[PDB]
Amino acid sequence: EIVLTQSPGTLSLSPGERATLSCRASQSISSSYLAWYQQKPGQAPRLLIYGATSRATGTPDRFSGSGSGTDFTLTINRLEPEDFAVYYCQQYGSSPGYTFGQGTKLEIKRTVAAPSVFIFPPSDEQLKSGTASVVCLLNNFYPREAKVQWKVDNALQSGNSQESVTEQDSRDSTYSLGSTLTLSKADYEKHKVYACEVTHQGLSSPVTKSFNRGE
Amino acid sequence: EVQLVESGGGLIQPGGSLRLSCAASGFIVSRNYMIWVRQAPGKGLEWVSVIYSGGSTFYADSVKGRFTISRDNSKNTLYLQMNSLRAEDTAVYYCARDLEVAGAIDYWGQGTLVTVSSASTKGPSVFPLAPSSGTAALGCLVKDYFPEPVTVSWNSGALTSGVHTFPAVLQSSGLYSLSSVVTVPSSSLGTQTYICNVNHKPSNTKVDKKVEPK
Amino acid sequence: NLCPFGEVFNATRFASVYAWNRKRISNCVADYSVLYNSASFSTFKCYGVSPTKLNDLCFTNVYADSFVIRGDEVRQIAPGQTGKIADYNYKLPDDFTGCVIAWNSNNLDSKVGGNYNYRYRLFRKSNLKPFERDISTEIYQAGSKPCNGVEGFNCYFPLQSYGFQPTNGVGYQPYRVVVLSFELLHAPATVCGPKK
Ligand SMILES: *[C@@H]1O[C@H](CO)[C@@H](O)[C@H](O)[C@H]1NC(C)=O
Repeated sequence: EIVLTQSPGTLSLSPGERATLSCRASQSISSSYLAWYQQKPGQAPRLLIYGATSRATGTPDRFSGSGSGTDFTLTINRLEPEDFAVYYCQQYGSSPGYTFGQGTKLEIKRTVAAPSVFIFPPSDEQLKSGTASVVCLLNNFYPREAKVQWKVDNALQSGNSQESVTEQDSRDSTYSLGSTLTLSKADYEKHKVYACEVTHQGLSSPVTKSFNRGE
Repeated sequence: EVQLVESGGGLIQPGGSLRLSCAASGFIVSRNYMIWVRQAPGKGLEWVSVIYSGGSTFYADSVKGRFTISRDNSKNTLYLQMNSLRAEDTAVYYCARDLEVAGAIDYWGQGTLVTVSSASTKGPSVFPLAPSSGTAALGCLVKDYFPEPVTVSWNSGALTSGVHTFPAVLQSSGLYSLSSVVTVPSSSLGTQTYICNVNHKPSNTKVDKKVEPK
Repeated sequence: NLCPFGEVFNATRFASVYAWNRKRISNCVADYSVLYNSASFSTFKCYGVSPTKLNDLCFTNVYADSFVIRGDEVRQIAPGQTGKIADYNYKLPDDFTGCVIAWNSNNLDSKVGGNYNYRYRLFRKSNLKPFERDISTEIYQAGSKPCNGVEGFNCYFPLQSYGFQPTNGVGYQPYRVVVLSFELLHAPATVCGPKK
């Protein structure tokens, strides 16, 4: 069956730059049967281009499609922060009748932004239940790479935390991140100082936020 | 106005059955190429099925014999009957209108999540993340639920600036947990109440939690 | 009195599939040998008859339908098929008796820059009946608003162009198709093979 291979898998470009996304089909298809879609996180795909080159309704002129046979290209001129998304090519001329590429994720660069860090003790309601979740929040940073280290009475904690990162914000192109340290109530009450230390390119030196249990 | 509204997704055990439905407005379902396309979590799009206006139907190899697409002309709606579900069928299912060389897949529904799993439904516990303090941050920890999704709003939708609801993460227990946070002026802590509204439809759980300085 | 298959098979231009051509053949000697001894045909499938014994048979009359489609669609010119061609352009009955002959015509019907003369019906409310020929160009209403003969959102011209260029893959190349149907009523047979 036909396979559509998109490349590159990921792309990081600055506003104003030009993105060039490729789709290579495993066999020659007529250009009337190739389309491109844009999918923003948590939304349905949006049709950009059909018939290799025809702009769908609502597609601005800075999006343009081209190619033929086995190779097709989507070009995005004058990139904007809102262009952050996954882009998919699709063929609809060969069996089984529809095939999508695996997608190219496009990230929009921006100026380095240090995170704002916050630390949250467990609530008393949760403690009453027998568990303690300590939450560390890194807010609106760029780039995505960040190190969060939990320290409990200055002992570096490993194996009991989980991180979650938002998708790039559509307007300011930043990320936020949550790190949760989970403990039983008994373990939580064994210790006093809870701290999360954050390392990031925009920070001159690691930033530590801490609290003392009870205070 | 034209639209495609999907429903019927939810949690089902492997081997089970589910019927998805897609109610159309404007579009006449029986006059269009109508398709189902699915997207497993974190993965790409995979076409599932098509029904022609003349009634012909076609299926992807991976669902053939188990799924059946159909429609009700009087209700103007499209259906996908899914039988013998397996874990690999877990995904968001979109219905969409196809125009082939006249326009490809120009209109998509918003999707409905189907989770095929052995794990039982469990509603979340909601705990405050109290502001400690410029800028203050506060939030809600929504812990130990299954399946996805939960929705979180703040002050019944009136508060959207500075809100970050993070992707759910599966805990080692097999249950989901997520946080929703918001940054606000510290002064507003004395002049504004902050309530997070958590909704977990799979367990019919609706919780409003007021977040106050400890 | 020799049947004019050359008029059909060697016509300079073929019909678009939606407006497929039909030639009634009667009162002549068939001689299918020139067809089934040709190496030029990529497809020669018969239903309810043996090509072998074609030159030793008689029929009330013969129909020769001809048109151009994509390579990938040739499989749809057969009893019991579905798809855009069988459903909306050219439909064979389940009990079809006849032959389907198809050959690659990239050398004649493809043009650098793309030949767009050949079209197929993409939008139709319902399936064609067997041997039905629909040539309407009425704007197709896909939504709830009347089109009033104007193309726009949810109001589509029902015919669409094939884009035949020589460098297309074979499934996208044009194929010329002739369908021979053999008709046996309750009347004298006027089309016989040469040995009859
Ligand atoms: C079409 O023309 C060729 C030219 O070589 C001829 O041999 C062939 O018999 C013709 N087809 C007919 C008469 O059906």
